[PDB]
Amino acid sequence: TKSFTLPILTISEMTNSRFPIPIEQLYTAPNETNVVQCQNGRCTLDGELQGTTQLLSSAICSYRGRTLANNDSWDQNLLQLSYPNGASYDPTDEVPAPLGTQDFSGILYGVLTQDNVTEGTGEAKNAKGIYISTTSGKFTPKIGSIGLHSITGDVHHNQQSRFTPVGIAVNENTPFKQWVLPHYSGSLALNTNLAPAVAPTFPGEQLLFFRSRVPCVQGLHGQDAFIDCLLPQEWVNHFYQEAAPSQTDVALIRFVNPDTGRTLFEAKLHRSGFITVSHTGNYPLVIPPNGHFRFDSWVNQFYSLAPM
Amino acid sequence: TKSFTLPILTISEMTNSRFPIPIEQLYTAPNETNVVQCQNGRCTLDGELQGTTQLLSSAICSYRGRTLANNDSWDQNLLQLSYPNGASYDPTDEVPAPLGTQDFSGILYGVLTQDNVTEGTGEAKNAKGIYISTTSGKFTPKIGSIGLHSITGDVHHNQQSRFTPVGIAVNENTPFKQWVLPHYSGSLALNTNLAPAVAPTFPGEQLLFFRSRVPCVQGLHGQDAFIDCLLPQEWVNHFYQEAAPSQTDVALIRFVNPDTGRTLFEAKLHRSGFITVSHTGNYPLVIPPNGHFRFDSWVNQFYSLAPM
Repeated sequence: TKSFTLPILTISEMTNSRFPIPIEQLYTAPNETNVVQCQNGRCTLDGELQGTTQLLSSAICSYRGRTLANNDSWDQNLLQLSYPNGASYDPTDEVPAPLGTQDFSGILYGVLTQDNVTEGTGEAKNAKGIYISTTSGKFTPKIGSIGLHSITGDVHHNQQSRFTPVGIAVNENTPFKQWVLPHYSGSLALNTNLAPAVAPTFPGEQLLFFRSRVPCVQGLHGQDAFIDCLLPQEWVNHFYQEAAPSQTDVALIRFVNPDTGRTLFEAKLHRSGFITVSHTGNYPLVIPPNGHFRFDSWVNQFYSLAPM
Repeated sequence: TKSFTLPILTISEMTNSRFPIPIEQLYTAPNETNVVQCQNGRCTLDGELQGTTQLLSSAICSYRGRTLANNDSWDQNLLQLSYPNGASYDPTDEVPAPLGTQDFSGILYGVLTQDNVTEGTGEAKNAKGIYISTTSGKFTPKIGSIGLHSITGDVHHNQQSRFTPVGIAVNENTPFKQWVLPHYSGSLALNTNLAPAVAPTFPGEQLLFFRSRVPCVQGLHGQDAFIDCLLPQEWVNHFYQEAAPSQTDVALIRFVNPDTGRTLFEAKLHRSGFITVSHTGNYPLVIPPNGHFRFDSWVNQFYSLAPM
């Protein structure tokens, strides 16, 4: 059997699998009312991608397609989504939405670029500041269309356009809810083909998250906007490449200080692609910057982790 | 000895190592007057990062630091840099510039985000559209500071800030020159610690590039802006992880169709981290979307490739 492995990376050498920014922290907390069911960054340990997960961090929360004028004060345009190649999106694919589609509720902010303009048009005149809100009835990426609310710049009708994500935004009636999935089909249909929700099931355990601060371009004054993922993008890509057979349901892993060899904590890496630790309460881990994970062994369902 | 390998990735499954966007094409061209000496996406086959190369595509052309008011006409603020991971930047570090610094001459466009603002401040009011020009006298990232030119938004003095790249720009006196390295110390000092320039040394050979179209927010009307890299970011990260010893100075690689194994063409993968092919002239390669490179064997500098 091909041996299971992890890449050797410090946490600042990891990318959030739900937004194209580096990991900053490890964080554990109880689920309490959150249904932890993100659709990006989902991969089994033997290499099966799930949800809307694909391999490129530069495609997470990125969209492209053709703009269409829309008679609405919020979504002045729609984006008719296309694959990177240029073909129209196919809603019959067995996925929740185009791969990389945002998997949090609220407003995604970024920049739309369109047909290039002459230099004399002015500075950054082919850059449009855009809000993509999931509370809009026009957010229907599974059907092949999303709504664009423009803030700066004139969005041209019927031009091949790219959206580059920058951060999130909170306005007066649209909170940022990272654990509330969008309705990928709007009100036409419920979500389909979802990666499963995850939770600790062993006494005393909590999920462990790879945590980043996402830029927030409106609202959340004096507050941190966090985006938490279950696997860094580098682990998704590693498991996809390696496709090592999963020998049990749980891979025992440990986070070590490479200088002293000390185990800072051990953790369960579940075969469906998430981590639990033995802890009770909200806890941003205090860990040395050079620490990294190592794979120990495949364990059974009744392994009791050392408290951390 | 650990065997050298390449990741199993199609070209649309890889990221440009000089700008955070997916690869779109393979492209070969003669060097003619270009000094091909990019500093991002530089890595030896045995895993030694060079130039300004680091591991995260989400850090390429990204900057972070503290803003400082400036009385220049072009740059209303400077950004006092750190490393993209947040580690303090010392100009005495043995690098050309902070890792991920842009390695093309011209204008980089993106969005600065700063301290979060109240909802009532307005839409995208913590998003500033920025030009970072390498021809500005304040582009001195090696010294620890770059100039920020405001287009949209009010850049705040003395705030911790993040710059997210979106594309490039061409104004009336600043062309986009992807093979002219910036002066990382401006006119104050010469460039240091550079990864070497590369060129075909064998008869009938040209460099093979991984090519993307970069968004252009001003200028280049009717034209596509291209950014060409020597190695995909995923190859950089793979060589860094594997650190397989290079048995000779040249690895023979084959671009194959994985279904059957038929070789479409062969190429030389050089020890310092670049590819050559046997071709004369500018040529965007025609390749099936499912093809990928595969390591064949170690050869020398005088292996004669089949023309392609």
